[PDB]
Order: sequence, then C-alpha cells, then structure tokens
Amino acid sequence: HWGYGKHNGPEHWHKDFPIAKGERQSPVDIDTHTAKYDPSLKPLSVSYDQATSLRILNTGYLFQVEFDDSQDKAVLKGGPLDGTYRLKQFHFHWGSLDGQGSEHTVDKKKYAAELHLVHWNTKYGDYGKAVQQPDGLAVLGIFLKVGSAKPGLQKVVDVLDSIKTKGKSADFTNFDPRGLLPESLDYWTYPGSLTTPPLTECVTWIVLKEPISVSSEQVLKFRKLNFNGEGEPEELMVDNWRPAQPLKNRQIKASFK
Ligand SMILES: NS(=O)(=O)c1c(F)c(F)c(S(=O)(=O)CCO)c(NC2CCCCCCC2)c1F
Ligand SMILES: [Zn+2]
Repeated sequence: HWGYGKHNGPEHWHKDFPIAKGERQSPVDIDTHTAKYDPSLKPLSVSYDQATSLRILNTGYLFQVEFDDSQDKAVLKGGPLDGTYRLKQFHFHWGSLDGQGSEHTVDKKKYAAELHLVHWNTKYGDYGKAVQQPDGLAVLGIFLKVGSAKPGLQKVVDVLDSIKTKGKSADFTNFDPRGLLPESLDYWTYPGSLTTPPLTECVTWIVLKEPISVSSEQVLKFRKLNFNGEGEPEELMVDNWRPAQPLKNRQIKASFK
C-alpha cells in the first residue's frame, strides 16, 4: 500500500496512480518572482462563522478534523472560484525537523508544516462526485512556521494523544477554524491535484502568503502521532508531505502586489 517511506513513498506512487506524472500535479514550488498579479482575482470570501466540527481522526498518514458538510455551514467563495465550496475537513502535513514539512514551497523555502482546509463545489452534490471534476475541490493552504504558539491550534494539539494510532478518532465538536487563519488573505492560486493518492487533478489551490506561527512544542506534538495502528510497532508520523512537482504548463497567479 502507498505511504511516505523509502519503499512506498511519493516516488513510488506513479505505479498505482499513473496520474502522479500528470500535467497538473501538486504541490509545486511558488516562484514569487514569476507569479503574475491578477487584478481580476477577487478577495477570498472565507465564511466560517457557522462551522460545525465533528470529529478528529488519525488516518494512518496524517490527522484530520472533519466538519458537517451536509449543508452550507462553512463555505469558501470568491477568489478564483466560481460558485460555493463547502468546508469538509482540514488536515496537516509536517516534518521531522522544523525546516521541512510543507508541501508547497515559496522560492524553494520549506515550512515546518502546512494546513489544508478542503472544500468541495456544492454544484456536484457530494464530495465523491466533486473529485471526478476538474473544478471539484478548493484547498486553502496555510504555511506553519515555528515561533510563538498559535492559541487557536492548542485544542487540536491537546487531543492528539487520544488519537495516537491509525484508525483512532475522537469527538471534536465546537472547534472554530477561524483561529487557524493568519491576518492577511493575500494568496497565490493555480490548478492542481490531491497531494496523496489517488492524486486526482480536481483541485483549485489557494495558498495564503502569510504563514501562521506555531510553537516548537505544538509541532513536536504532531510528531508524536503514529502511522501504525495500536498493537503494532511504532513508526512516528513525520514527513508526510509530497515534494514539489513539475509546474508544466501552468501559471501561478497572485491576488496581490
Ligand atoms: N493534500 S490534499 O488536500 O490534496 C488531501 C490529502 F493529503 C489527503 F490525505 C486527503 S485523505 O486523507 O482523504 C487521503 C486520500 O487522498 C485529502 N482528502 C480529500 C481527498 C480524498 C477524496 C474525496 C474528496 C475529499 C477529501 C486531501 F484532499
Ligand atoms: Zn493536504
């Protein structure tokens, strides 16, 4: 099965998922000098006041916080997007060391982690149909750098010991994702893909320019998760990021400058 190791990591995924070598794969390096300011882009509309978090889950590759997406409670609109995208979940990718962990890079810089808020286009009715479409998902990506703590992240960090191993979940109600956002909503955007199998090319990526600051202790706690299930040898969950992929025939657009 796929994963992040020597024998089943990103460089092997193409054998099961040939789209790994496709024309719109993610993540990518964001060359800030060659990204084009697009005056016709709109401000993002991030409408998260009615978000209903449900559950946090160790998938065996990362952890994710899941929301009620059975109605338009928390939605993403505007920016490069046509229509209404419903928040389904968020998750992170992170490293074994503070200078790696992000999927996107900025002028080749890697951050300690990257937060992904996954949304699906409500014109397709359910998320499983939306993944079959070139404009089915919108993922909002936010970089994490190590510095001062992020208070809005601490509820997430504190529950991780209850979901140490693959397949564990825990109630995670009443969490407000607005606490994970930086001050600015300046962004880059480009068409891309899931960054894990099945690597489907169904994502409009919106990557915020401003990272959030998390403490060394918050990220250390991410690295205490396990890829393995309970009752199996411990494999620390670190380095669950895909490296930058070829940009090919794509332009990254900037909402700013
Ligand atoms: N980085 S990412 O946002 O492209 C991404 C993941 F890294 C990721 F691991 C997941 S996953 O845990 O579900 C593993 C399977 O790819 C999703 N989740 C979305 C993509 C999965 C298909 C259904 C669409 C909505 C969830 C996912 F979108
Ligand atoms: Zn992701």
